[PDB]
Amino acid sequence: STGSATTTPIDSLDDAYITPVQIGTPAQTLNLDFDTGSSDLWVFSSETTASEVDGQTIYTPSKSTTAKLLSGATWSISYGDGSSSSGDVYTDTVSVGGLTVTGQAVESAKKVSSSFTEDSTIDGLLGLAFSTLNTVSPTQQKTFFDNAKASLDSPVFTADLGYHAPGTYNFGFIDTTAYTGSITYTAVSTKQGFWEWTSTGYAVGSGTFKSTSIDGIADTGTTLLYLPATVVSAYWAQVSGAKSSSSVGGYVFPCSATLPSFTFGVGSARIVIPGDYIDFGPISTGSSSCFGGIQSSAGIGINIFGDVALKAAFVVFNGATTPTLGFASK
Repeated sequence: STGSATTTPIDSLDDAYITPVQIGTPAQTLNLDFDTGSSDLWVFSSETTASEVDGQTIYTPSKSTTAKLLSGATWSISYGDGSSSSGDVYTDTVSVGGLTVTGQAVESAKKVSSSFTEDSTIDGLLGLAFSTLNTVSPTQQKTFFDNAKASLDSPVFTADLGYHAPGTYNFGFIDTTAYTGSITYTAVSTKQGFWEWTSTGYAVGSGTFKSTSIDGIADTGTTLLYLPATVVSAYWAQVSGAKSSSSVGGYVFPCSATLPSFTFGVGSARIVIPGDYIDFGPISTGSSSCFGGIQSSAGIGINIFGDVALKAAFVVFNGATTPTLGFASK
């Protein structure tokens, strides 16, 4: 089997992407944030504290003839940005772009943190990291991909995120029309539960490529590109007036600037992030200070190839017995 679904930016900055997901019988369609940096499929629901729901579409398990309470199971998750959610668990039928999994753990939120409430466009998350990170207790649950894998034509999914435009998540096949040139595959460590890999270096603008190993994660659920402070300083030094602002929380730059591109290595291949992808606009409405899309990972404890990087590529998440990641230009 295969599946194919369009993923759409939630706003004009590509802060996140939402993908429609069918849950239950009859189908209830919720718009979920596909997150290769976590492993829980959780939703706003009829069980979510009412004051914490503000515009989201909710899953109502009592209206699904295929929903079953997973007795005794609870979940609780905290994300790198300080947001969180928790609740109980149902199993139900879940379909993405025509690909159906029966008995998928659907984690129903009883509580969500303010950042989730405040984002009316995101009805929940669909985790696509390794199932070892799943938070359900006392019986850990599998991701949608893990459950689908054996049925897929090939044990892969691909992320093709758009810049200020829709893109695509495919399951079970590689669309050879969706990228240019060849796909370069690189090794993955699953030791921390992430799609963790090592970039071979970087360049800033038309500058020379610096060969240096950068361990990090391919994370569709993180907006920005978080890299070592040395790398990030080298980038922003090429933008007149750019500076790190402790008050704002990262590098800012004059909105009048033209940003250089940023290249990252994948083996001997190179992915070029155009400068415009690195612009996250005014820090506050009407400001002439703009927020940068490349930020330091210092104090995160891990480098993160988030949407800024991934949307410059066609990305293969290969869930074969030995997982790998592939990147192509597009």
